[PDB]
Amino acid sequence: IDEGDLWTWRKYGQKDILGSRFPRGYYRCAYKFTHGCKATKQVQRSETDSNMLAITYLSEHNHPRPT
Amino acid sequence: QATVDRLRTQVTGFLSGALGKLQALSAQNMDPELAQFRVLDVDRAIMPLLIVAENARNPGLNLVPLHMDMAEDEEVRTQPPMAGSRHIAEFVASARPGRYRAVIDDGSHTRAADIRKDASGTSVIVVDPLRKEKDESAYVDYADNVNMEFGEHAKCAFIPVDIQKSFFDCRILSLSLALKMHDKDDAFAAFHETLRNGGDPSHHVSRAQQTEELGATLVLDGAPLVDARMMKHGQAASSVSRYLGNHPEQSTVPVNKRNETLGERTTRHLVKRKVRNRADSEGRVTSGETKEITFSNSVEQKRIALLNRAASYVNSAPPPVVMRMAKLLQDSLLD
Ligand SMILES: O=P(O)(O)O[C@H]1[C@@H](OP(=O)(O)O)[C@@H](OP(=O)(O)O)[C@@H](OP(=O)(O)O)[C@@H](OP(=O)(O)O)[C@H]1OP(=O)(O)O
Ligand SMILES: [Zn+2]
Repeated sequence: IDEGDLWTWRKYGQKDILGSRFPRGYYRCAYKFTHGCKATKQVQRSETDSNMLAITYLSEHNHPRPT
Repeated sequence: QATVDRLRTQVTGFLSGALGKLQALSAQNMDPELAQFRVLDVDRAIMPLLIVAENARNPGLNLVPLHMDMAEDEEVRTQPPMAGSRHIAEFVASARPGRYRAVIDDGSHTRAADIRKDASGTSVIVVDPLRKEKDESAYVDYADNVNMEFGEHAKCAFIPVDIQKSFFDCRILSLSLALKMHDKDDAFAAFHETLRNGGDPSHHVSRAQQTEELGATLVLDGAPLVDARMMKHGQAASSVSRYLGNHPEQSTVPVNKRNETLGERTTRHLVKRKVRNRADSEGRVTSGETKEITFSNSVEQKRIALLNRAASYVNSAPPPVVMRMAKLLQDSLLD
């Protein structure tokens, strides 16, 4: 619960998951439409250790960091 | 290579077996997840079969399974798209003009849609049985997402509804929603026309606005288009009564031939039982692997009824239909 990203994101999904007490959140880049950016990320509070956040980033941003 | 009889037997047998387990589970008031029954897999496998059957049972339903980009990403998706599913963009590029219903798999979640395609373009009205975002502004994003998969020039409405409370019931709920869309074919057609003409949607739905980036119509309250009959499988009594409290005119209409109102029918389906403990709206969860809740059975019963219908259909279907369904099942079980 100290998430931080050099990027900007919009929501894609938010759903409960098999075997987990905590829901998974799905995000895609704020520049998906304007720049065709393919970068996505998934965020889910860890089942085993409730203090830990699991985050997966997929594909690379096709633009510099939003300054 | 096998006979029509054998294949027919393998398809109805699959459906009957699913039915046997689900009916046992329901009769014993057991949660499938806790009972370690693989609902996700079975739902995924039966859905193409249900769609074939419902399409035959209701000429003009024209239901098609579609999926989005994420559904093709092995690293993100919860499971592969169902057998025979087509990418949204391939469908909008190639389908004959006409009126379709769809179940749309986004990789993790399935929604219902009513699609109109003609020479002047495509419009889609998406109804999501899940409304889990605390912050409603989030749905702007969702609306934009679906729009950009149908293409910028497609007109799109996105309507999230608070029906689903479980992690797995989206497919059956979406199937049911599509049946209801067909049932209300005229009202959805009227909304399509309004989307295409860029007209005032406030005559069709209660809360609506266009998104800034794609101009999609986000509908944060779909009544009266989303009517009482579309809320019948709402799993939380609190969701159903909140709906009825918001739209009292919906509280007096019969939602079936037994002349039950929505409220009455929902209370009849209330059961109490143990499910996996999961976080609530503000992400708080108690200790222990389970919690006891009270919720409506309706979707469970629906799945069972749909399976009965499909088995019945297959039992007497002509050989080409049997061969198509056998290939759909075979391709499903490949996962
Ligand atoms: O008449 P429909 O609007 O098309 O609804 C039919 C069905 O009809 P039949 O079994 O008689 O042929 C039931 O309706 P009733 O007999 O109770 O009147 C049932 O409704 P219930 O669950 O309330 O009993 C269910 O509809 P639903 O999913 O809304 O619950 C079902 O299937 P379809 O609606 O998909 O056609
Ligand atoms: Zn980006």
